[PDB]
Amino acid sequence: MKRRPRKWKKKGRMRWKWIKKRIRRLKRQRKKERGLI
Amino acid sequence: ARMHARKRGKSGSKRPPRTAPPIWVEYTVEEIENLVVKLRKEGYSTAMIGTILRDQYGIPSVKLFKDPDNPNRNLTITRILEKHGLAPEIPEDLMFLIRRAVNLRKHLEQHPKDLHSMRGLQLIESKIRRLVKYYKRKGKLPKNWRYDPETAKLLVR
Amino acid sequence: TLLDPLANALSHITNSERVGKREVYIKPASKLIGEVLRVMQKYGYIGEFEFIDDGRAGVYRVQLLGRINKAGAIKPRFPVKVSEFEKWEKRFLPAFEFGILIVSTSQGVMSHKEAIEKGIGGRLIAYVY
Amino acid sequence: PGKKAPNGEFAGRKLKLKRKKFRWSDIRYKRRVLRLKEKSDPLEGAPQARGIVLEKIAVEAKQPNSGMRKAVRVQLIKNGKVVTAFCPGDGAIKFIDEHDEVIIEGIGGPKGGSMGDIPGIRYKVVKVNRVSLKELVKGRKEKPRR
RNA sequence: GGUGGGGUAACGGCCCACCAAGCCGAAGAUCGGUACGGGCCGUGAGAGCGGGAGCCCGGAGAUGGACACUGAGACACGGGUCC
RNA sequence: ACGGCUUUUCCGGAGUGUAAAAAGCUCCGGGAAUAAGGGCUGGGCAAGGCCGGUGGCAGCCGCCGCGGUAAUACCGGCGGCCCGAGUGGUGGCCACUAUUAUUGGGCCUAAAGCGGCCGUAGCCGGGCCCGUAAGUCCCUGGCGAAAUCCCACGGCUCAACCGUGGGGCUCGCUGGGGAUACUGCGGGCCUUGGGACCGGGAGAGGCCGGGGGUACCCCCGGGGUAGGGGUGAAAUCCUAUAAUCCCGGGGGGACCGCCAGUGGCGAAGGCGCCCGGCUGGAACGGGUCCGACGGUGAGGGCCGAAGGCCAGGGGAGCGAACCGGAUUAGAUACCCGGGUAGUCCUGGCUGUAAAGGAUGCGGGCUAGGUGUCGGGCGAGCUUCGAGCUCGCCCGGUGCCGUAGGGAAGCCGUUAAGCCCGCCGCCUGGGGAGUACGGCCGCAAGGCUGAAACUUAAAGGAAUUGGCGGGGGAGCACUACAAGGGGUGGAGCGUGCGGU
RNA sequence: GGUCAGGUCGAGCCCGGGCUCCGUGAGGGGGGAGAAGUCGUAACAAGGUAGCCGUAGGGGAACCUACGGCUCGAUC
RNA sequence: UAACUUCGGGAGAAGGGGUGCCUGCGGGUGCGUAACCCGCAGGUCGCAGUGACUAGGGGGGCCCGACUGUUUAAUAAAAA
Repeated sequence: MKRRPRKWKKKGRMRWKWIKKRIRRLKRQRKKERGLI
Repeated sequence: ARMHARKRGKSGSKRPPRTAPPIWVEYTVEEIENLVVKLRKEGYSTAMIGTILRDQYGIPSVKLFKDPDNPNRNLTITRILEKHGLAPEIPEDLMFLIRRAVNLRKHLEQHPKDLHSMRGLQLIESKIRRLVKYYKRKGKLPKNWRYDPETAKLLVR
Repeated sequence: TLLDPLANALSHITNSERVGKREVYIKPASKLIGEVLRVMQKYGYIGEFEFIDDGRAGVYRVQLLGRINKAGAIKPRFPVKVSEFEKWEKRFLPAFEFGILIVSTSQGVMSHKEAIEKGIGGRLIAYVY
Repeated sequence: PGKKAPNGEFAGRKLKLKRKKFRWSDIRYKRRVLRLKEKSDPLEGAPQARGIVLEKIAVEAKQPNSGMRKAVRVQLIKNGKVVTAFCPGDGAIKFIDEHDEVIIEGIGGPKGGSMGDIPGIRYKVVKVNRVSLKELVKGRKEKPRR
């Protein structure tokens, strides 16, 4: 993933590490749904 | 700075501004040429010949003497060797770099995990290729000359 | 590495003038640098300059009089005709006829004023004001 | 952290390539060249459009403001797309009935979008049955039947 | 690309027979998108950016295509044939 | 209001105009007779702090903002301000915008330097001498239609318009002559940049082999009885099959304590026991050697914390997942007792970090002062030490700081100053590092990478105050400590809430 | 000019395969606006267990834990 | 010559053109004008030239079992 250090700041937003984890889970779910595994 | 380490060392020679050989030099041009030939036959490189001449014989530099056979040139160790038919077949710096690259490859084939020495080898090959490019451009090497580690062993030997 | 001895000389002169030095050394020296220094001395921006041999390209010893506001090389060396000098004057000088644009011409190195007087163009190599 | 490059006399190709490459970061130039607005414009690049009123709605005013904003749903004759158009005027909504043809016209918001405290509305009604809504609201003209 | 011809008002792979593997390309080939080109027009102090319907010159088209006759000139907007 | 005056225009006529008409032009009759609207009125931005209506509704608002019963901001009336036969509204282009930056932008903390090196095309390149005129400059022929553009004069009343001359434009092409400073090309001569070599030294630079250091865990034997561990307090757990603890032995797997230091060596990631072998680089001292061999580098190559994956070994101590005990309203955690993968070796893959100096690399210049490491030189001590002290030169590594720079924090010869080069990256915040497509990978994942739509801010430095289950000084019987009497339990008086 | 044969240019129709798109499709996925809902309190002070990056595993949800790293860390 | 894919496959995917006889040349191996095989040009006949004989029809979804294999000799060969 591309680096956006501006998003690591916690002012009015949740942790970027857990956002990244959620996005990766979403990507895996979409790939599984599409059948690409 | 340095080619790869990018350090700014400044140690080197500081030759005074001169146009003629110093008056206290005992030997003449002919004896200087004979000494150069004798040292080359003994088996020293050009740098070692010049160092020995400066140290033991007290000759500051052969480049201070005008060439008797060419009014437009000054004397030089390589020029003396080439006029006596004793110049090296390939340039000495290239020979030294090839020799130590071959030695490093011999070490690395017994120590495959020495990645730092492998990087040193890569730097040596880069220097070799730079010199090969320069000598190819200047015509001091055949146009078909290429550097290959397998064939470099015979050149080293 | 070293690429522009003339630009190095002009930047060194500008820095020394800003810091208030009276004497500068230019190294390495060249005939283009000598011609430029001759033009500046003729126009009164620098004092006496002398060439010194050191077994190398040489050194130039120059005396400054505190009369230079800014001296700089022009890169790329733009070719300029006789009728195109006004835009370069506006680009490199504060007012009309204030400084001098040093131009290398086919008849030698001379200021843009003498180039206009002779009716010849050249290549802009420096500017001093 | 260095002198801006290229600066050489024979580097015009590299300079032009750099300028062309970095001109794509400009959103305005990229949108104009790729015709992105034309690809999604309901009005197809027109300054005004004609349509038929489908229904009348009211919109919340955005915070910190509060109030009803009367709008209509208009189906464009050009392509059948449905948009929402504001009805400027103190009693403009009274003069607009169902199945009435109207002339919608852009709203002068930032860029080309919405304005004021009504986001999501980009158009306003100007003419109703070929009669201007301003004159209808001010009472100088009487609405025809259509 | 060549060797020999045919055809054309003319030179030409334009076409044919034979002989070779050439030609183009990260300095943007091929493919895709858009677009008649220019003199010019709009704007800006200028560099520049944007447009290029009206007038002039040049190019194409006559519902979409393909063909021919006559004539110096057409495969022809107000001549011809077929789909 | 009164008294006058013309007629551009309007109305009616006569000529002239036109192929014929019309318009236009000249003249007569009548008469101020026929002729002003559009936006705006809170700032930006010129214009009212007046009145009447609505009252978070109706509405206005490009942006900031107004409206809640005293609205200069909504509607209306009366005033006014801008332009004016025009004046508003919407879409599009340029300027605004140095927010596309050749002129002429930025990348430490705000958007942005590839995690780091080697190197190919390209771009940029040290000094001198001779030769050619390709680039370059000057002069001179053939061109680049007209209209359009600028100026002067002349003709329609002046003007718009047109004519006569001068110039410009078509970003240029081409035939010749001249010049040689710079670039290009060919030749010659150099050593300053960069390489090669020699000498004495420095260093946790790397690989292999062999010896150790305590510590910790387990097993056996002897001693010795009742607890041990652990926490804020406990509990799970170990213990009578003899635990914790002490002593004599055996076995194993990680790691090299103090010394140790803004110390040292490496491109970076990283690298501390000792000895031997192999091996990379740098600094210093070099009247040594070659002679521009150089810098940066699109594509490409190599190295690359931890973690994860494949195959084979090992597994002491820690310890994701998991089990149990505590705390809590809940506690899928913080705390405690156990524990699989992993952490360790070998052959490979993955190529990711706040991989940070949030600062790419080469060169020249711009006050100093003060530590420390390596080398060299000079002087003085000496137990003659590879020892100590002081000064100077070079190369690394820190702090303070002048000129100057910056929004500031701060940087300041180890620049974030001025100059000469090269590559990479950024163009308001989200959507989004997402969707689609392509490449690599066993997989996890890696690289490339948008739109629709949404938003007026997001972001940085610094100031005053307020707060902290931050740190310090103080003060208080409406705070405590040490004490005296009470209220809260009952009836009643009185004042509240509720009914 | 008819008829029969070849030779060419060749419209139209049919079949198969590429490319540029355009419309829709029950149902799922996240995203953005919404105003005065429910659960807990993750970050800002040492935010009550310092925060954050990389990898990996768990949890209604913010989040929790392990290894390596930075200070964009308070006290000392 | 497609989706997909375990990268091996799917695949002879799908789909399109040709095929006789006669005359004469060229090529490969070969000492050979011995034998076998592979091309080229022209002429010509029929409705049809692998003319008889020999000799796949094909494609797209879904369920089950991975596959080759075995089974109720005498009603079940399958998903068992």
